[PDB]
Amino acid sequence: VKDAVLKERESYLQNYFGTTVNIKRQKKKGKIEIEFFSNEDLDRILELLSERES
Amino acid sequence: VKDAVLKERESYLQNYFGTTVNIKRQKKKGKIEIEFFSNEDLDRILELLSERES
Repeated sequence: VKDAVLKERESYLQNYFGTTVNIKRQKKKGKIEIEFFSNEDLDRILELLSERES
Repeated sequence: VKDAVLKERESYLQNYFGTTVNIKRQKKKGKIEIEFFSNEDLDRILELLSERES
């Protein structure tokens, strides 16, 4: 597995919420951190993570 | 705004991907970190963040 595949997704995620996104590739034991500057973005970001549209 | 509203979502997000999730409430300037133990979960988590089902 090459992180480039996930890192190109970082680019899309940043534009998606209009915010900063960082994936930590650490022996597969990492985390994706979606930053937010308001509690409004927070509620929205959690909404995508929930995918309630489905 | 009370973090309890977002923190109850932390509980749901953890069950959603079957992984550990942490929101950092820091003056609205925080981040949601979705942890993953495989690159498979990583690809899946990014998929929800993209909400391509919509």
